[PDB]
Amino acid sequence: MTTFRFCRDCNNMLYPREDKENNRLLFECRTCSYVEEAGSPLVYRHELITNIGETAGVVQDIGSDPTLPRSDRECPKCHSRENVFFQSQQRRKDTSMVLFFVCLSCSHIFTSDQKNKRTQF
Amino acid sequence: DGPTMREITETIAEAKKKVLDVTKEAQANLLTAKHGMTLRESFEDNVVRFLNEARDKAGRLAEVNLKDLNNVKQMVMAGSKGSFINIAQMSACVGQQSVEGKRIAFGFVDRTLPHFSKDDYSPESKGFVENSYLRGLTPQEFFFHAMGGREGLIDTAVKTAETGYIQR
Amino acid sequence: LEPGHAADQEQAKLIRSAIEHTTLKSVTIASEIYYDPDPRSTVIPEDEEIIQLHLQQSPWLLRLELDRAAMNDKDLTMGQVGERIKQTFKNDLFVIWSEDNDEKLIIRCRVVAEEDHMLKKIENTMLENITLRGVENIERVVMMK
Amino acid sequence: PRQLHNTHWGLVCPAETPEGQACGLVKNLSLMSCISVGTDPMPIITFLSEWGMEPLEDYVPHQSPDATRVFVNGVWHGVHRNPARLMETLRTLRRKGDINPEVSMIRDIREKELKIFTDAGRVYRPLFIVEDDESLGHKELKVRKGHIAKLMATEYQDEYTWSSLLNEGLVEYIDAEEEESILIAMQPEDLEPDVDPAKRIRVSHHATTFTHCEIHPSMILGVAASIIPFPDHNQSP
Amino acid sequence: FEDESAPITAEDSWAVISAFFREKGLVSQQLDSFNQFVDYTLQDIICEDSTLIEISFGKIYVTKPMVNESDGVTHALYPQEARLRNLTYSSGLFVDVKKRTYEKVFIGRLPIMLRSKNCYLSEATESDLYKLKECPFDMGGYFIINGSEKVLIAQERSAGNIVQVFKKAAPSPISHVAEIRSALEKGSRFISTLQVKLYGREGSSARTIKATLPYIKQDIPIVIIFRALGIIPDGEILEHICYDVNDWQMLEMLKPCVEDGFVIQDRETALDFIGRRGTALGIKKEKRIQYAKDILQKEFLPHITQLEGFESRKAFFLGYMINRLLLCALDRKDQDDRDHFGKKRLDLAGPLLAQLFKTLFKKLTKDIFRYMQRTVELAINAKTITSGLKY
Ligand SMILES: [Zn+2]
Ligand SMILES: [Zn+2]
Repeated sequence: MTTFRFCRDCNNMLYPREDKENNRLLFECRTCSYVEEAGSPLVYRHELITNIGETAGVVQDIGSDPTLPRSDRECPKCHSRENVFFQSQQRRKDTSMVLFFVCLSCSHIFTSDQKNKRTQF
Repeated sequence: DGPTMREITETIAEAKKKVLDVTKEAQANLLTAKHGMTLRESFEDNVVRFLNEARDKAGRLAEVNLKDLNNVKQMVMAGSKGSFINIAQMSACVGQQSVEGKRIAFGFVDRTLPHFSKDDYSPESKGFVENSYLRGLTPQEFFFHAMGGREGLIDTAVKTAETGYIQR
Repeated sequence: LEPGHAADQEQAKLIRSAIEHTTLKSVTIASEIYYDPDPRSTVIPEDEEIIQLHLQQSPWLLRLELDRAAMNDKDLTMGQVGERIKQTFKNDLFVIWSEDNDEKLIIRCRVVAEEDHMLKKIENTMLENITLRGVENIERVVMMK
Repeated sequence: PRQLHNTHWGLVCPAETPEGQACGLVKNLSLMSCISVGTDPMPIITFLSEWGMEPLEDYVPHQSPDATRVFVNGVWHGVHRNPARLMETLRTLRRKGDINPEVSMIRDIREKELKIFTDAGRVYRPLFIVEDDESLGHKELKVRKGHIAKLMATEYQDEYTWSSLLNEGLVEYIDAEEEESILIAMQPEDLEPDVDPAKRIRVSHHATTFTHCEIHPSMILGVAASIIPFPDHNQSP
Repeated sequence: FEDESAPITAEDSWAVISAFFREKGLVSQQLDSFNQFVDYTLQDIICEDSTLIEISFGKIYVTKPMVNESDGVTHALYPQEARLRNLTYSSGLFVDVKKRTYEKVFIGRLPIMLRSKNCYLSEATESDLYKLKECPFDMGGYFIINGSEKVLIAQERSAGNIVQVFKKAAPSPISHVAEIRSALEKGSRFISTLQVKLYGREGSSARTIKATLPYIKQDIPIVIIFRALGIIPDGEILEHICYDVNDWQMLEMLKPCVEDGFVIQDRETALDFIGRRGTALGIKKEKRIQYAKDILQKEFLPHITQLEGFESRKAFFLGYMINRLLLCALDRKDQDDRDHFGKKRLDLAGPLLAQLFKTLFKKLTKDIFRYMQRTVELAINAKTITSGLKY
């Protein structure tokens, strides 16, 4: 959940700097003397068990992909029954076999995962 | 026998339904692995046990039904040539093919052949040959059985070469 | 297993989890470094309670979040995890963590001048070279009867 | 490299390989496979940018993120924002001969890539094309009986030809890489929507998306294995 | 009357396959490839290094097949007599040469494939094949060299111009690599391998990415290569690589790379960094900078372009490859399947004989600038081609 900042003048990357005196987070540039205050205090995250990428591929034309299986599940939003579906597109040994469905009318994505902790995808 | 065939075909139908539930089950995330064994490895282990245990029952079925004058059976009973697996594959069902200890893998993307749709883990899709040799194989099964076969012919040359050097 | 207790499925689990090598890595959902400058209160709403428990220190904070299932699937306490961390690092790193009842498992660490490199290496030491339970070299252990 | 790969389906024979050391490294072309001779890409390249392809020098990803990358013989030439239009046209053009038939074109829908190859050495085979529609209800093979008769008139006069079949978009050559983006029916009857206890079990069309159909499954074999009677009743070695 | 629009059935396949084989026969792979050699690739081998330092070759004609005799001399050769006589069913080659100042013509014998357009048998009827003593069922596609029928066996190789990523096993200090073998249809067949390497294994400290360029004796930090190509700011460099601004995981993996290139902040410097890794101490700066340019313009991804304005194109493609390497290191994509037959190419007669008659027309064209570098002032060795072919 990092977002990444660049110098307004150089477009080089910004690095963190503590404002020792007032106890605040700055990003500075190493190439200009530009600086700006930080948006959050999170500067680094490492997900060991990640979901980024389960849904990669979902694209306006997903339903013209003849190779994808189809089902008659209904979706939560449109109550339509035109889906395509696939497994997780992370390419792990340690993935579930859960399915991801894509509603072909309203483009809503949903899962067959009955322990869904996911909001987003 | 006609009746034996129908039993064999039901024996097989029931294993494919076992498979379909263990499928639906992993698909809803309700299956558990147990202990260092991944989900997908647990899935596979189970589907292969089902599919083997089907082969075998279907083969026991055929063996039983053959009479004492059945000349295949006479050879087997004498000990002079052939065994159960041969009855079985000839008359009841040839069974799961495998390459490196696993079901036929997805060598196109997410599929074993272009005649299947993606993410298909079913028996057909990964190498179960439901037919016996008498009945004949379909084209897909034919190609997966040749995959398998091929692995024995290579394994066999490597064994022969490996063994010969050890022996010396 | 020892001659008495060799048909205890439960005394066999125990023996499994005393041998099966376990690192922080295997229980840790995600690690994070936050700028959280004032070591007596917190920019993190949720750990208000954990800080609220304390009858020198870096403003940069490393914070790990552990998995309840995995922690109990290897008969691990927070206490033991923290104790592990601590006697690894000793006076050189300051660590406190969420108690057992607590709903979420959190470890939060700080150093004790350029101070985020140390942290991301420190984090790597955490996650890989800290033996929690078990014996080196032993990757899975399975029961069979 | 010794093992029979899924991707050799229809291109190399699954049976014919010598014993020993050469096992699996010597192969035989399937009866109907062919190999590209190579063909120059410059009219395809021109065509693409007539059709909206935007050149790499203009590309700014942050500003067109939905874009499909377009590659030709292995070179990224740019980006296109409706690759469905472009793709329906490219194929129409290859089905009529304006693009040479042995050119291969793959769109990968979820990878947002469109790859085309006009180089020599690619091995391929022909398949029937399957198109919705009709008018008459389902998806159907583009060839129909009237085509077959023209064929058999020609055989019997010994002028409608194999090439007539390519030219009219009835048949098209597909390589292993393009094979990944289609769905093929094994027999023409898998298109229409009490069995013989002695027949083998076939697992039906759970498929409404076929794009192609095999001409005949026995064409996966090569020369030698095409002389065995009933190979489908034999253990594979 | 049977409807012309009716759907076909399984039997009707044999009609379509008969039609394929009446057209193609059984060895078209052979024929189609030789035919294309004779008709197009030959002439293109002459228009690469056409000119020397003046003298420039144009058109080729290909004889029908013929023999240099024992005495009574030069004669049409049919394949029955070459078999029998230990002959070599060959035709000859004639270029169109030009002298011009700055400070027909036989060149050889080409073994010709039976039933190619050039061989007598391809036009012949069934009677004609019996008069010539050639079985009407023979199908062609081989050569007769010294009276023996010789077939060339298709050679399988990888394709070039394809990016492939691979993990590397355990004791290695790199964990993944992405590799292309860049190549040419026009130019030569000159084969640079770019590799793009991710250093440090899963959670090492600063995993970095470096590329191996040809003649450069150290791996170069990918950001320096981006700077030598003209893409300077971290932000532009990252947007050729990570085409999705919310992929904070990819971007966080490209931070160490930004640190590893931080010292080099402009193109000139970047070239120089490179150029010094290619040149000895002593070489002056401008010459070093130019060494680097020429490496990048000529020997880095040359399938793209080998000419001057073409830097955004290479930049992007290097980017793409680093995206591919990362998508695999982040476990989004599997390592590439080195056995997918669609990434293979099989080399038949034409290509095999162009590997050869290129190589050899390049010797023959080198003996022409030696009638000429020692000429203090139509004198060509034919045979070198003839017998390299046959040999
Ligand atoms: Zn700046
Ligand atoms: Zn919907």
